[PDB]
Amino acid sequence: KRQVASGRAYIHASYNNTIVTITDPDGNPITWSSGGVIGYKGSRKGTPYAAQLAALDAAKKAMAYGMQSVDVIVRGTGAGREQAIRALQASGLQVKSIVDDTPVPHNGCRPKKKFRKAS
Amino acid sequence: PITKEEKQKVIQEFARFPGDTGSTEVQVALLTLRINRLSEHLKVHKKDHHSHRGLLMMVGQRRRLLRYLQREDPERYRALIEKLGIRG
Amino acid sequence: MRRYEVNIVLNPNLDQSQLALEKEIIQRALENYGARVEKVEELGLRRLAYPIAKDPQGYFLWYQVEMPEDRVNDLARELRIRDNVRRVMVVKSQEPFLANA
Amino acid sequence: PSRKAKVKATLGEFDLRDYRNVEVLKRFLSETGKILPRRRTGLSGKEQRILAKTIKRARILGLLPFTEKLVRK
RNA sequence: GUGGGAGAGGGUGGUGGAAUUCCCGGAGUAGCGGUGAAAUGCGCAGAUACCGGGAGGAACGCCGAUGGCGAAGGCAGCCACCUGGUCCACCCGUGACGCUGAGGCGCGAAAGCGUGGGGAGCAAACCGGAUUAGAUACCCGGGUAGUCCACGCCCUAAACGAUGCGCGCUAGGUCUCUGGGUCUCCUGGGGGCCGAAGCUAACGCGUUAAGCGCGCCGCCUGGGGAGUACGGCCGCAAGGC
Ligand SMILES: C[C@H]1O[C@H](O[C@H]2[C@H](O)[C@@H](O)[C@@H](O)[C@H](O)[C@@H]2O)[C@@H](N)C[C@@H]1NC(=N)C(=O)O
Repeated sequence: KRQVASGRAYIHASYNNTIVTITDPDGNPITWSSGGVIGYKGSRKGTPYAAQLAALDAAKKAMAYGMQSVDVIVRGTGAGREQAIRALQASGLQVKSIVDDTPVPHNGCRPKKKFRKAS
Repeated sequence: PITKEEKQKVIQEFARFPGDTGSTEVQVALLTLRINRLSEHLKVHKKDHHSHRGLLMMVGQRRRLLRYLQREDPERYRALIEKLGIRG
Repeated sequence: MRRYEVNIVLNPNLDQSQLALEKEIIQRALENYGARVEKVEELGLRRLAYPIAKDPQGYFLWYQVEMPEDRVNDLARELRIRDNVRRVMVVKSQEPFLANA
Repeated sequence: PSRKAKVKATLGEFDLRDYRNVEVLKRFLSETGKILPRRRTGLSGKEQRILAKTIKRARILGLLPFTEKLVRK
């Protein structure tokens, strides 16, 4: 009920759940999906499948808004990010371009224990 | 910083003679020079401990040659100090 | 005194006037601190690797002054006061170190 | 292997300290803002170290990036 | 002394970009988050994911090394000013002016103490979640001191090369940082590995000596009891010697 055609799809990977968000050609999200949006309740939400679904789902809702073209954005590394991309590739929307913008501190906040013990 | 001129002057000033760029008195002068500047630089940056070591060292090096100056020739010592205003 | 290089970057939407207005203040404030120019280069507009102050372009002003070092840290303050002057950077002029030659 | 070519070899003489030759330094950057490692630059211990600062200087003067999104993946 | 050089050596002022949290606006749902599973928590006063804006603290990717500097503790965004140590070349000046160094004086990581300031992230204690025979832990969510700044104090440590300083002598091979040369190689200083002689209880050491020697200081003389007791000195206290 808006008609967008070309737009951006964000892919947000993790070691606890993968989540997609589709936005208008300027960041304003149209539709959004995760693994939790689908069935899966916990650990499961991780998996590339959980991810895959999560992708197609959002590719689906997006279509209804006429979505056709999409530029891929991906933040993070985790359980089946790729599947999501491949999911969106064959989901139906045409894949303009895949691109990673995962956030990387040029050394700012002290990560928490759980992630320290490196250097 | 200390500038060649600022420096050479001090030299020429004390140099026991033409061309002398090493006579104890020369040495002593120049030191004292640096020393003072350093000291100055330490009247602030009081937390620049490191430099002060250098200082400390200079102060030492200086007081060595001097003690040698006397031993060898008392006069040139009195004469020098007085001319540098050392001690205190 | 030591030889330097005053790099100034200011708003890229300044009409002919405004521009030369700032340019003056510079040319002026410089004198105040002993800033004796030896030459300059005007590259003007150049797309930035990144947006600076929202604007994705910048006008470039490069001076190779010669002034009292004990006042270099100030010369900038003053320049930095200009709301159009979005970038200031003075560098000690160092002979060029070649490579692949 | 890193045997594509050394940015240096496929380049002319250039002052490593000229924090403005954006058409050159540009070469020393990865497909990201990142600074190519000696293995690539081709430079030397002293060089790479200078070319180091310069690419930092220019970065500030909005000439060179600090990072460029990755394209593909 | 003259002339070259390299560096995260120190101090002050300044300043850039990434990211986190928070705030605002936009757009947008039903979950997000987290784990080995989970739950505590956050969300329809609408969180998450996303774009834009703003604030604030801390730190400062890539370069970054197997690297450099410093007496040690220790030091890395960029810039400038103030400053220490240092090497190389020339062999120019002084003329043995040298080495060590009881006590002293100074510096001295982390934590910790005083007053003030600051407080993004992290997080003793503490608060809940789970695990388990229990778990005053390990895992998960929060959370105070503190961690950041100033002045002052504390001064200890696997403060380790666990190897005091200084000088001479005794095969080399190779990698590296850095300076000088007539620069496919000679020459100087530094960092590594292998290794002659020699040393070593052995491991190992080996011109970066744990080798052959000289000088000078520090320290050891069975384990536990003890770094305790007593005393003295220091300290706001914790405590330290
Ligand atoms: C379920 C188990 O969970 C814990 O043991 C886990 C083990 O069973 C496996 O799931 C994996 O090795 C995990 O990494 C282990 O932590 C440990 N708490 C013992 C538990 N055993 C039982 N719950 C049970 O036997 O029943």
